Amino acid sequence: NFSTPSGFPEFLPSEKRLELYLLDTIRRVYESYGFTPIETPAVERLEVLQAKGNQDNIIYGLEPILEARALKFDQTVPLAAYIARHLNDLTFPFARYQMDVVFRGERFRQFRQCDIDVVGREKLSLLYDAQMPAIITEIFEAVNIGDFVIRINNRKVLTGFFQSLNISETQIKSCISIIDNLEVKLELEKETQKIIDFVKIDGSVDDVLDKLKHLSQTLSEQFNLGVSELETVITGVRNLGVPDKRFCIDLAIAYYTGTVYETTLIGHEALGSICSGGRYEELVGTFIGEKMPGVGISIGLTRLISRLLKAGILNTLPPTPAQVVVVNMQDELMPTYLKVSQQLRQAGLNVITNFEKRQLGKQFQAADKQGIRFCVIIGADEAAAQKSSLKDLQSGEQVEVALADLAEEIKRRLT
Amino acid sequence: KINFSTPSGFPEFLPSEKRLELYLLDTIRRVYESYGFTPIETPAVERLEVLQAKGNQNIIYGLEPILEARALKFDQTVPLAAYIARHLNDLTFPFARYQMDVVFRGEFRQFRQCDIDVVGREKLSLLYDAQMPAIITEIFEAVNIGDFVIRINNRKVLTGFFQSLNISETQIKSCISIIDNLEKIGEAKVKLELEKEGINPEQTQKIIDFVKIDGSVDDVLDKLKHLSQTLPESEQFNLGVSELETVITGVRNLGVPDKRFCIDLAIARGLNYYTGTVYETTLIGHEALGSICSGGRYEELVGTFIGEKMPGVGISIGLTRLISRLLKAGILNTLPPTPAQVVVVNMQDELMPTYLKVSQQLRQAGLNVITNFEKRQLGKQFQAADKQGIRFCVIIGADEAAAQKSSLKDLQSGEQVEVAADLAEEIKRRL
Repeated sequence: NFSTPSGFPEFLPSEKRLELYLLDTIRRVYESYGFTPIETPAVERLEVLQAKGNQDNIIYGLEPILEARALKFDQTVPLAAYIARHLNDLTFPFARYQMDVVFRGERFRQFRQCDIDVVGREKLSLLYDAQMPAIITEIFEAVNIGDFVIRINNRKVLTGFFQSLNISETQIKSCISIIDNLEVKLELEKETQKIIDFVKIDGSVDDVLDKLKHLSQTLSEQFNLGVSELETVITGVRNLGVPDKRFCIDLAIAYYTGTVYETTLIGHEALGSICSGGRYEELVGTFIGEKMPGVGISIGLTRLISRLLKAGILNTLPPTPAQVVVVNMQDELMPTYLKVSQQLRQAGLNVITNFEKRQLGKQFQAADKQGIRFCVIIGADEAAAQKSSLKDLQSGEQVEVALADLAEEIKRRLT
Repeated sequence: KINFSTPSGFPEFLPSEKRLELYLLDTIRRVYESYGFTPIETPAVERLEVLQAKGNQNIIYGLEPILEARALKFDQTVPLAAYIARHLNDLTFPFARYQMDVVFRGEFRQFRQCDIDVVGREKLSLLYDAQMPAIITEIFEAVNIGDFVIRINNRKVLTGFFQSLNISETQIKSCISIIDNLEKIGEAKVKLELEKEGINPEQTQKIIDFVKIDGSVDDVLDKLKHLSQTLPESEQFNLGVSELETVITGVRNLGVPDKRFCIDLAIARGLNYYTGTVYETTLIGHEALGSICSGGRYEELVGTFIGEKMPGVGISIGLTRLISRLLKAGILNTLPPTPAQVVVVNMQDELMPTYLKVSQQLRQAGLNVITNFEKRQLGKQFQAADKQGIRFCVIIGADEAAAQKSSLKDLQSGEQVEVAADLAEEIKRRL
């Protein structure tokens, strides 16, 4: 049974090239904002992965086949461990990206996460929170999947509002999150509705902010600062040129102590958040043995790809990176084919030399089935005249080109 | 009182070495893709039947959950076979793939391998074998770590030679295995070890004279052809010689110069795997590091679940090991801990909107930029940036902000220049 173990997915070449292209894209934006790569081991000391209630997740222990060890289930704990090991060698605030696969037991058992986090030592400017929506907008605009809104909220607001009613404290942590799945609950009084009208608040960013500042006088220390930090970040997001159609305040969103983001595809709301995160005070620093402010966002890429492909939002790529095939027209000309392929490669092009002996029709068929755009036909006459015939398999165009010009001709047809 | 360090043998880089790793991965990948190799990634975890199959298991790490037998991959060639089996009807053949996954071995218990293989259906052109030294050459010319020699052989020539001496298949394997240790244990010891395998003094001299054949590619090919005529009843020897000549000519036509390769009749790489061309790559003056890239043709290793004869050829770079080695030896230099090239300093907090805008603009020009938020005096910001190896600082002060202007401090040249609208162009210009 050569099958993949259940829950461990695997891309066909088309789909993996798509993932690589998205990964390249995300990496470009991450690095634009100064985020540095780290890759932590797949395997961690069990004591690290559980330390102070870290493991509801079934995790995977490792036994040798001829000291306790398990596979990471997220990237957040590894971040904490990482900073601990390299504390004196890092720059702060530490701005990192991580694109490792992680492992959970049950619907994917193995999936890739694309996280960025900035961690500071005693404090962390809010402008790190303002950068995140700028980061999210650039990624998903480049990725070309339709329009999206980044829903912003501050944990201090919703909770600062909660205290006004004076809910019991063992009961409040119980009825703080069961209000999320309102997607007028009577099984909430045993865990009145004044809070519903608040998470219902629907308006433009400046207006919602104004109703918040207006509500301030009515009630609220926490509420007040949450609204304040909600403004500083929003002004930041504007100063960084993020257009107003790309974000909104959504007070119903829900470790996090401040800024919180969720990202929704417009008209594809049922796929949930395609990018999430926010601000924490103690989620990293477990092993530092102290308090560390951070802001981070995460893209479950494996998850995102399967959902986006299945909904026809995302198009796969050709199964090959090759843009050009040098076809085999005659055996005696193989040295020429080898040479020309290397010339095209030198000019930056991705090339395949056909090695088999088959007629031109099948070489054409094979190159098009694989999504390769150009065929470079050189038979006896072409080679003697130091020329080639260029076939565009997509347009159907066919044109004669000097070998000296071939590489620049193909390139301007791609550009 | 927890201990947070990695488990023994699971290395992990600092930002600087991670940035070097990724730069190398980008370089390798670019070369692979120019020859049309496509990427795949198989799961870290496979079924235990698959990993143990055909006896081709090396200590491996199984998995039982902590509240169907399966294990972490230990090489990339088994997964590739299992991959072809799973997608047989969806792949194009010859199937050319690159794979850059981590693998796990117990004795580095985790290390990355950068592999390419072309796998064919019934037959595979020797021209795929010829591309490999071309691919190797391009890779280590880009990496830029000194000259190197791709040593090439063919198993049919080695096995074929032993067959002409009339020794059992079994003696041949253990002879090839002694020949594989020739450099380490020396000729005198090779002679003794051959004798312990039943090999007589005439056969012994012939063996050592053969594996020590050394000259230009053409004289080595000539000598082999002369041996062909002399012992004209090793059809395997003749086929090997033929194959080796096909690969060399292809290498040459691919424009690989002669200085980059030679024939090494002693390459005795994989016991039961390789059937044809074999490669090993030496960094001139650094043989202590061993091969920096090996591989070869294998006629019956990927059929594992197929049941078809599926010839393949591949090469491999143990990138984790090679990084540790090149770094320990001083051959390779690390990269700055940050991909940033520019820092917009914080002069006055009323000028954020301007810093933020100029950051995005520089970013839109394709530069990597860190906007400094925390406000300290000019000096401290230069020093914190220079410690990180960021080259450029954008200084937009009080009156400098007014006339749509800035001063930029290049921290390599230690020089400051007044530049507005033009900044991004003059940063790239001096970069």
